[PDB]
Amino acid sequence: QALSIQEGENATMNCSYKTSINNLQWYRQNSGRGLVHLILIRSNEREKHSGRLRVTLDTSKKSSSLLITASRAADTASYFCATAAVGGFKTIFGAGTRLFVKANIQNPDPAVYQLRDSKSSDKSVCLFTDFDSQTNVSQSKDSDVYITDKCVLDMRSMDFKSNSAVAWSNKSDFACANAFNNSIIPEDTFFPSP
Amino acid sequence: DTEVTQTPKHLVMGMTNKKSLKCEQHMGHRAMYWYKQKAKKPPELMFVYSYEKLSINESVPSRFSPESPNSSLLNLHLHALQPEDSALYLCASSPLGREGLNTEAFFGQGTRLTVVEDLNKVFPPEVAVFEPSEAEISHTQKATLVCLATGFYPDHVELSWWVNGKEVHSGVCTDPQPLKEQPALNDSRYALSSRLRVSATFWQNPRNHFRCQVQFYGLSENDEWTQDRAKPVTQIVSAEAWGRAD
Ligand SMILES: [Cl-]
Ligand SMILES: [Cl-]
Ligand SMILES: [Cl-]
Ligand code: NA
Repeated sequence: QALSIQEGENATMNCSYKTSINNLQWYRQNSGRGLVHLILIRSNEREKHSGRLRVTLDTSKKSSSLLITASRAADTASYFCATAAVGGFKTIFGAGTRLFVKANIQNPDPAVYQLRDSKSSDKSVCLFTDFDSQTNVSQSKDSDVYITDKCVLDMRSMDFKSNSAVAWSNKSDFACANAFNNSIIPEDTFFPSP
Repeated sequence: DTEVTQTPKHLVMGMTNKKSLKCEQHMGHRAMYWYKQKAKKPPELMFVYSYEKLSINESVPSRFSPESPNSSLLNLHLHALQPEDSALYLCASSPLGREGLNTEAFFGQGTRLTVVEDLNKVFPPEVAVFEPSEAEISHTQKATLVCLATGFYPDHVELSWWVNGKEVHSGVCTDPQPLKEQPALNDSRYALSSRLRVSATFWQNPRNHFRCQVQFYGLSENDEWTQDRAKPVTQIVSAEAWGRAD
């Protein structure tokens, strides 16, 4: 129950339920907006439209499909089916689908930078940034070295999106120059002279 | 955000504390709900309250003692919880209508609850801010600051950036998930990073002050503390860097 698409492509998710219902409803959940009702279809309907969403209902073998056209990054979320009986006492969620929508990076510029040491910290901190969305950041393979996953950052002031990951350690043999080498590094990664 | 008002967003408790989860809506809705959700699972229905009737789907309802003083409130009264009760607790309401067909549900923000067996494992974060790379500035005319919050337990932090006294969201990316500092231990402490990226011109001004502040949710005043180290209460932990001229 995990679906990963590129921004702009279609997303189709399915769900099934076990009992008779009055209606079925799809929900979206993320930390950006919480758990949100998307669309409601009655057991006597077969298909419904609302914006970029269309839901199908096949009561015959108790299944529903949700299709999102022209997916955007914001659609990244968990999707769940809830079924409900008249009166509200049996509104029940079923198995969910996790949807990841990768945003396109128009101006990639992959680079590894060393940040300035903090006077209040013993850590050295490295930044891998501006790589395109095809790059995956591998976790740390050493005990006292920490590497985050990628985070997509929107500089709305410049209409500029960029990916980045952070690595750090207080060990004396840690080096920004190879901190991210357990990843597949784009051949055009910039390692500026300090 | 939402018209279903649920507090608190985060809660850490021991096995002997008593605490209420508040849920309120003023939409005139006629059914209210509690669900719980364990990580990577669907919400599981606990309670419904509608037209004077509490419906119970929870196996241990005495731990949660729901109460509705009126149709606008459905509060949970927590007592004698176990660590396995750690979950996201979600309140909702539904209008129903006049013949009960309008069963769509509106959710509140949820309470992320951790029940800790040993309160001596609770630790607030250390917070540090790291200044942008001069090489990034030279190559991109942009400047990425990094904030690290480390060593905290359990995982209930809210990180924000404050520039010259006002909170900033534009140009910020905070990790969706924390790192376990020791991924092979059940009680590992956590780390979280955040980036703030600004134009180089904004960073290269010594009068601009950049603060990373982390709200940690920990022990409350009704939690007993007998250790020598400082009580790990709910608290803000801050770090700050000033801009640096070219
Ligand atoms: Cl009435
Ligand atoms: Cl009532
Ligand atoms: Cl101690
Ligand atoms: Na891309």
